[PDB]
Amino acid sequence: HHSSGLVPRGSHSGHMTAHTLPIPDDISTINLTDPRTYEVNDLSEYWRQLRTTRPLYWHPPVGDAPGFWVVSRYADVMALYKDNKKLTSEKGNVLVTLLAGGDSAAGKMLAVTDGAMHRGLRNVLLKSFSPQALKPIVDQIRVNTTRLVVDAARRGECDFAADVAEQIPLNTISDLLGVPAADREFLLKLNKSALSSEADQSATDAWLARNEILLYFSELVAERRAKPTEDVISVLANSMVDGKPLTEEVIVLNCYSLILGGDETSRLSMIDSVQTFTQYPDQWELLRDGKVTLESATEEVLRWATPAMHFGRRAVTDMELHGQVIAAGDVVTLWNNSANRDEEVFADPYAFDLNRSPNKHITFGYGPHFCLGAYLGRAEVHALLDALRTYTTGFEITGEPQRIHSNFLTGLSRLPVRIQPNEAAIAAYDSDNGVRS
Ligand code: HEM
Repeated sequence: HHSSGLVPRGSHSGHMTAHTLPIPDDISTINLTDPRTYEVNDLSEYWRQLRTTRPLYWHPPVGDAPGFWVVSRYADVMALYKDNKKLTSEKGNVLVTLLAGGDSAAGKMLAVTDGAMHRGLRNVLLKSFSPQALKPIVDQIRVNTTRLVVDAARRGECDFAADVAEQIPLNTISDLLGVPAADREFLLKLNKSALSSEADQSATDAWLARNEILLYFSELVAERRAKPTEDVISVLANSMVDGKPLTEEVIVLNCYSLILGGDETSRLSMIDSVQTFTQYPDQWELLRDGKVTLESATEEVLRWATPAMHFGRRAVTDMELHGQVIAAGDVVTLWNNSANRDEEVFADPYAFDLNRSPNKHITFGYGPHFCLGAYLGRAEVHALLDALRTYTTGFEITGEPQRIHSNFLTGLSRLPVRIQPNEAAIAAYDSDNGVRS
């Protein structure tokens, strides 16, 4: 097929804002560094061509940027994530930094640090991220998510992104950091301008906002040194690693990295689930009516959404893969989106199947840098699915969804929907007789 429908033909809604996308088959015509590529193409045939004929692919130089390896198979993606000896994240872990020749947070922030410092940081954070420790946070995810979904169902017409998804990950992360309730709005506005969101003034506002967030975290550090708590900021502030306390910069940058890593990806996954349910209403029905577990459904939403399309590395030494040499210094990119559609691992990979088993998707990565927040990411999706299945009977697209613009992340920033409330469920929620969520 030359083209594909953006909106599946079986969709229950969204048909009035459907558009077709080309399905490119000529590898040479695709520039992976261009964010527009991901919005103007259905890359399904492209990734299949790479997996089957060029599993290690040298993407050419674009502009002043170097070429880079593209790794498309699940087995190879998994194998390369595992190796932080011959590969490093210390020159950046995504295209923008990799192609720039580095990341100024290298050696300090988890995602761009390897060796003893990386293990030391992960080690200091282990207790904080245990399911036992995260129980109060998970409890509050349920309460918060239920409240948002109920309120949205009550109103009918909303933007699922702004009215539900936006208002969950930063609260989760704020709980985790120990950010006071009073500062969460304050923090929310900074985070929004710190990511893009466009021009000169937008780029200027982004770096200013990031700088203000680090300053604020620096203030909380100073408080937690004077008066320790059990939150992540305190843990980082009061820890030592290999005989030394962490520098102010290291603590603040890793606090921030929880927002960087957890906020947008969690939102994108949740937003994706709603669009996907309108596209595959049979799957929605299975979820709503209790015919698949939340656990199984959560994993398939994660595999389907794969919001972080790629992560990358740089070769420390020469390595061989597929009868080819990756040279010391070469950029290497690992495509999770392709891995999560690899038919060699996932039967019928373009089938959205809530009861999919097995489902060892690679949405959270693998190896030493495996997503620090994976348990929380899953809990947010799990809580959303539970809220949707309990308090709504269904929902429809009521306007055109808007894509984010990235060569790294993929998904929606806006999703206009009308939600059909489960009236009986909401009545019991509202009832004055002692049961909420
Ligand atoms: C569905 C949502 C999420 C997705 C798709 C996602 C994806 C990923 C992936 C693929 C990695 C590995 C990066 C690499 O190898 O370079 C990663 C790392 C990381 N994630 Fe997530 N993540 C999610 C949620 C979260 C949340 C909620 C948090 C915060 C609590 C978080 C914090 C981090 C941190 C700090 C790292 C770096 C860990 C390290 O380098 O050792 N993530 N994430």
